[PDB]
Amino acid sequence: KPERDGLFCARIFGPVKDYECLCGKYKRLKHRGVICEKCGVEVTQTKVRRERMGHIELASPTAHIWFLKSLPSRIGLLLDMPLRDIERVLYFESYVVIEGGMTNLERQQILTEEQYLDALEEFGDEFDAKMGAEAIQALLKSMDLEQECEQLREELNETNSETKRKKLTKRIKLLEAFVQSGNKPEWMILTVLPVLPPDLRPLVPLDGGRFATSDLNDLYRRVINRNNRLKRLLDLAAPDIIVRNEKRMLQEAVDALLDNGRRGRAITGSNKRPLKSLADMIKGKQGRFRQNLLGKRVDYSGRSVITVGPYLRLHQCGLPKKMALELFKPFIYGKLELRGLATTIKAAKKMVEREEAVVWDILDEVIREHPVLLNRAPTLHRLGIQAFEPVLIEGKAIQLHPLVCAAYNADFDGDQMAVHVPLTLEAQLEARALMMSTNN
Amino acid sequence: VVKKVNRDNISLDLGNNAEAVILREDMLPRENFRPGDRVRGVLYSVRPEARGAQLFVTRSKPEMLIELFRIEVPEIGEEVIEIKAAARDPGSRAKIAVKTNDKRIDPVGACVGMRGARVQAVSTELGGERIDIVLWDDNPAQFVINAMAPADVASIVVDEDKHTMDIAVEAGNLAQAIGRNGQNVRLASQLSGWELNVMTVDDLQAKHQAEAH
Amino acid sequence: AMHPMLNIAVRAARKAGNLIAKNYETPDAVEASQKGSNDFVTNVDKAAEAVIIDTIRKSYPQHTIITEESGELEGTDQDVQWVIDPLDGTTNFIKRLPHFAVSIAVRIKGRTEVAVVYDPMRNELFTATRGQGAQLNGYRLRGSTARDLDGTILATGFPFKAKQYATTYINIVGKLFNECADFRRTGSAALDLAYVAAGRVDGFFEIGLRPWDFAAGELLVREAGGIVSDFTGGHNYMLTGNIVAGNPRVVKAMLANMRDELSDALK
Amino acid sequence: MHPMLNIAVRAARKAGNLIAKNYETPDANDFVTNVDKAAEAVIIDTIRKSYPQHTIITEESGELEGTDQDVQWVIDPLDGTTNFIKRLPHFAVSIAVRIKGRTEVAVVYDPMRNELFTATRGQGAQLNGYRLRGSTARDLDGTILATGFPFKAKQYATTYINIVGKLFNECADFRRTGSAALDLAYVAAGRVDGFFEIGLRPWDFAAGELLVREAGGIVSDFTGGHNYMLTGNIVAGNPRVVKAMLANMRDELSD
Amino acid sequence: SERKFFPGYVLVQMVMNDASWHLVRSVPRVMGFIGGTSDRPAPISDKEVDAIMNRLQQVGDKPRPKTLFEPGEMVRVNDGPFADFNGVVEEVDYEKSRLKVSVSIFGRATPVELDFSQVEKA
Amino acid sequence: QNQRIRIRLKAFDHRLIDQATAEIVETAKRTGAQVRGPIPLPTRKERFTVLISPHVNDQYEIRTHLRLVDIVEPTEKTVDALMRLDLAAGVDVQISLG
RNA sequence: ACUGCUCUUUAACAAUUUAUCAGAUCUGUGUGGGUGGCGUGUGGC
DNA sequence: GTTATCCGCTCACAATGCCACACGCGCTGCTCGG
Ligand SMILES: [Mg+2]
Ligand SMILES: [Mg+2]
Ligand SMILES: [Mg+2]
Ligand SMILES: [Zn+2]
Repeated sequence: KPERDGLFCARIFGPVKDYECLCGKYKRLKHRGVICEKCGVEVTQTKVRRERMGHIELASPTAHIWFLKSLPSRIGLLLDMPLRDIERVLYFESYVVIEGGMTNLERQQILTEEQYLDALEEFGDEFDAKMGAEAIQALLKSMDLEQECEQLREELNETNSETKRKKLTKRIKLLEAFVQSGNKPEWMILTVLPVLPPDLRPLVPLDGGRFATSDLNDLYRRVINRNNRLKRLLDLAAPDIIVRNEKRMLQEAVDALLDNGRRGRAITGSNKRPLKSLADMIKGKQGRFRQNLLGKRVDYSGRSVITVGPYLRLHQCGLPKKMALELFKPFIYGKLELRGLATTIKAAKKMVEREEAVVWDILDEVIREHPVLLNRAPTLHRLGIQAFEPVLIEGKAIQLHPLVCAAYNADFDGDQMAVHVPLTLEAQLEARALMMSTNN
Repeated sequence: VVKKVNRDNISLDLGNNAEAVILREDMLPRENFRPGDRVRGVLYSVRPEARGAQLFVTRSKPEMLIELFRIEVPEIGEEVIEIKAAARDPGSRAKIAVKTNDKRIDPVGACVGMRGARVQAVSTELGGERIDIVLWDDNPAQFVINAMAPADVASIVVDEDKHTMDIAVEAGNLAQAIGRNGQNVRLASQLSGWELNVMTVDDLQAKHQAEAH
Repeated sequence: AMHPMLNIAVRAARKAGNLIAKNYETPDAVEASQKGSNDFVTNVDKAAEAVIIDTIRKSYPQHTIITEESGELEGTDQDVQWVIDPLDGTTNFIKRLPHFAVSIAVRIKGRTEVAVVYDPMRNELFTATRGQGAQLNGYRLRGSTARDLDGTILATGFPFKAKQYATTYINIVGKLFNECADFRRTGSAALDLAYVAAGRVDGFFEIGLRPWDFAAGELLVREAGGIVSDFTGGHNYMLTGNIVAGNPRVVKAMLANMRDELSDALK
Repeated sequence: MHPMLNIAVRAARKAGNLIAKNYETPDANDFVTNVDKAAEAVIIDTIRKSYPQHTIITEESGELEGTDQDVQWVIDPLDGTTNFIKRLPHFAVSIAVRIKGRTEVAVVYDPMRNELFTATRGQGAQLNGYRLRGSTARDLDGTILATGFPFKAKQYATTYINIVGKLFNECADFRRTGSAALDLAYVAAGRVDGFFEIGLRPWDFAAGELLVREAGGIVSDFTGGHNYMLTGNIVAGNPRVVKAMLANMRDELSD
Repeated sequence: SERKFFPGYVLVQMVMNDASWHLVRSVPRVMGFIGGTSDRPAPISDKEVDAIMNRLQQVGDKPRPKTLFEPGEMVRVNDGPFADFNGVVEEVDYEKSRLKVSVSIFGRATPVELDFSQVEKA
Repeated sequence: QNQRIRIRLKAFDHRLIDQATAEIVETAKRTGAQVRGPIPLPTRKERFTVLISPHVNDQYEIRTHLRLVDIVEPTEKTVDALMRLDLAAGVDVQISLG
């Protein structure tokens, strides 16, 4: 069961069993919407656990690893501060004076230990040298956007050479784009970290209780553990250097969660390999873009090995009885329901399971003109996918005309080919009109 | 304890899965409830054969106050102070008239308790209900005189065939004697069960003798 | 489970609301007296405030309390505050208009942690605790999922205490009536905030509200998906008393629309 | 006055029961109109069984006649529909029975709070056994205005805004629960001092206007005339505040 | 049960010399120092020193039961006489440690003195 | 099980207190619990007050009659019948187990 | 050994200012509900 | 000297598609436990 107020808690995200309370009190659709009181979960569709998100009230502000280490660093250009010093002040190994008080300290100047403590001796107030993430947050929130924007604007028509003018026009472009949009620079430093919906990082089980811990849960556990420990330390009188190092560690963990790339690695236990961060779930050949969004796996198709079959006409193509009977199954169910040969859908499933002597006539009927798509594994150019009319054959091979197999750049060395069935009427007619072999 | 509230009823639990229902008329019109509260009432109806819920508890029917006094008043429950009758107006105002067999008993000084403690406790348990303890006499005229307390009537004209009683208060006390919605009167007309009449104590009610002199 | 201080607060609010309902059905027992502009304050306010203070001190004899009447009763501790309004919309309870509520919220280190409002006439109980959300009689609260200023309903309040902004205010409303569908006006800030968090109205805004008239509702609308702000997008609304609240889209649209109509005194 | 009112009350009872029943299917623009039609239809059944001679007048069905065209039934099965669309519980059913070119029977029933106001011409308007004695205000000092923004008459938008601006400069505060019929019932029962709205319709205020007039109040148009029946421009309340409101609102009108 | 003021850290009273620096770092399993820039440590200030010293004194004087209960939270009962009841902690106590708890006994709520061992979750 | 279920009883009334203590020991006997002495401790005065509209320039004194019941054999019937049979208001029932 | 010596006949009350004439419903259980994520390697084309 | 200029220094960031198969997937001494 999801531990209460945890990375899968039902109270925060949603009920596990469909339309059923966690504690087990409510169990019927008669209560769609109410929350229980033994465990306090809103009894609705389990699907919602795919949607609801969580948040973590970070015990202290922390930088966002993207806007810090994505050349050119957004914060750097937004503050006219070299990235090295910004990194040295984020990770608690420097200081930064803000507001530039009576002392001869500039609002952007940094400090190390001895300079900081010496100025502290020389100035007990009017001199605020803060260090760490929240220091940068205050530095941002104190900065006036359009003021410095128009300052650099009036300044750019004054100076030379064009290298300074180039960097400065880049910066004023950044500031203008910023103030134009509704964004506010202090948002660039996270204060409340949103945690992905649970279902999208599912703890997948094994045959027993060896649940495969998806690395996202590992990173989140690390971060929330740092946060809890840091809050507990903040409550116990806060030994200064201790809390300093702890905020540094928490910053590191959050950076690793947003991106395991920079700042070393965050390797899992005894498995010498980095953990899939959030960015690692988006970039690359396995990121959602090139893996699920741009090209997505199709449920309504099949593949086989291609023989020659040199008898079929130029638009026809062989098709094994097994593959057609597996593909066109819904069409077969529809035809059986039409002729009434099986009143219920489950009866039709049974009939297809037994392959009565009528199902073959039905199948032969349902594809008499229904086109089909054949595809080669490397689809270099447009002809890599063509449309044919299937003809039922035996065996398991996929016959195809020799001419188009010279077009597919397809030999018969065992090269495999994938099949696809356009199911909507638009797609059928489209394949017949556009990608049928007698067109290309 | 309760489980669920509706616009027409609420569902109660009595432990050991003992489930009851309370209808809308059984409840006070303004008694706010919430899953978890420990409500009390009187088990007025049962249906050991109904297709659904079977135990019926109420708080509005007049026997509720009888039972409340019975659990409060140690005199009652041993019938040393027999509860004669009681009329109600749910949650708003309920008059009650009792008798007593013992002579040294002060029903006004006992059933009320000490400086208004017993009847006050019953009221605050009932959820803000005005209560009027009064002595039951065995004469309908004097009884209804007692009923509209606080009041004072100097022209009691009874007619037993018509079930009518002209019981008219002193001129000026009317706004208090009748009371809002005629509650003090509405309950009286129910306590004795007679179609009363409270108009005028010193004029235009004695047509015969009045117009005579 | 249930947040502890939330349980104490909801019990206290329940008792106060029962007393309120008791005083309601008697248009005789109310003995009010005028204190501000076009509004009275009744003895019922004092009675309910007394009940709330006593019930709180029963299980918390040291917490600081805040109220429109008693100002700030500084308990022996000063990090746990209880902002209380024993009545929101006393004007309505004067005329016995059955739309009002009791409001109780708890501030920890300045941050509101638990909050409840209670409408005894419909027996509605808006609870809300930080990091766990807001509930209406046992149902979650997500606020209106509207995505623009079209077809929306806008709850508001007229500044009967600061009528100078009225003209400006009027213009604002006028401008808003160009786009939104209809307005709502109940004379009860807490219930307006609740309805916003309830998804009953798709946005609320008011000029010059009292601190203890939103400190309970603001956590409701927060944990019900909505956001709150001043009329310039900042967080100073707790001091100016100038509030806008609702789901992020409608709040952004309202702020964009009002950026011009507003006056510099408010910003 | 007894049988007509009893029939109308039973009709409003059935309507409110069905409305509250259907109020428990949470969903997040059409099914509201569906349950509207259903309540209207069961109302129609109540009209057909008891007194099949009278004629019905609804915002939805227009006017459906029988034989007795002298008895019109003006039944709005829902006022402030948008509230029920948004689950905001402020809505009621408004039954009216006009006889001889004049309203005679009026009922407004909120099923949520169970508010059942009845009204017969002459003998007055009761509520649950109580008599609505209007408002006690003699002017626009500290008063409340059951104000209604014309979300269907956007042509008079700016005029109405200037009017309510002058008012709020003079008056104290407004209220708007988005239910014309209930607004009229409330200003009738002294719960809000004065009322005024722009561009209304007969099926909306048909009962509320009588509820108000029977409560020691008046109902008129923005020019003191009596064409507010169809011009949709209504101001109502006890005569003192209505006079005090018209005297301020006349000089910025357009009709 | 044993807790720590702050885990992962250890406190020493060393001095500042590179030899002693290594001697601290040349031990079986430690990360670097915790302070100023690496290779130039910084001392935990004397104020924090006496603060943690007072904390240590307080925890060494009085072994005290933590994991307390907060006034106004519902809780079950594991008591013998009152098994499988549940009530709200009406008033908490520490030295007496007996949890004044309101619970439904003979109808109306009643306060009881159910001791810590007879208190369930929260 | 464990023994000391000790019931204190503040009160401002007299006859209902005798009735309550009597029915309490009655229930204890209907259970079998070794009911200890009710032991009516010495009555305690209390100067009360009237926090309402006062006089012009009264529940002022009262006598709290106390009861000290004890149940030290709480089997099922004791707590069952006790939580079943409610007791009238006006009396305080602060009990202890320890 | 050396305070103690009748006090005089069981409770001492709350409800309370327009308005009244007391003024449709106790039916179910038809129906469904009741291996995989990643990494790596290997090959193939 | 300084101000702008430029050139080597270091780091981020990409590596065809499919298919199939295989294998594996923390731990560990501290902590909860009798
Ligand atoms: Mg090949
Ligand atoms: Mg207030
Ligand atoms: Mg309508
Ligand atoms: Zn549950």
